[PDB]
Amino acid sequence: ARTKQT
Amino acid sequence: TLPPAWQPFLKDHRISTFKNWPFLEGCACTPERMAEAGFIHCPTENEPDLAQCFFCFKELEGWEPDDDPIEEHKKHSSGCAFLSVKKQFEELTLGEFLKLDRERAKNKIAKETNNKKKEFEETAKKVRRAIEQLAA
Ligand SMILES: [Zn+2]
Repeated sequence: ARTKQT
Repeated sequence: TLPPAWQPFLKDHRISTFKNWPFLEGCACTPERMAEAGFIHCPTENEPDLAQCFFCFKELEGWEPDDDPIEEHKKHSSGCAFLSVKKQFEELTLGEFLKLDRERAKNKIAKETNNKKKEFEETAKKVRRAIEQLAA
């Protein structure tokens, strides 16, 4: 998955 | 029962936190396999698949059914100490446990700082932009 953004 | 602050150290508590987790039976990132990796489900509006390490506090959205949550954890937060806990919980000692919890409290604080920082840099950008427009 991705590292969270915002 | 077990002191609520200490609850996320429990694989079964972490599992229980997955509520309407989209990736079930056929997937590799199943709630079981996810809690085993230290994640808890903490969904938001814009991010309904948001999951977080209870220990290092790294946050990961955008899960794909084929993702192995362990491998995905070593990737996005290799430094995390829970990743090294070989033992099963009740196999630990209180000494070992309190070491761990201290590190958690430290990572938490570290995380708070880290966010406060982004919040800060966000506000800065707005101020910069404003001043520029005002000079234009
Ligand atoms: Zn972690």
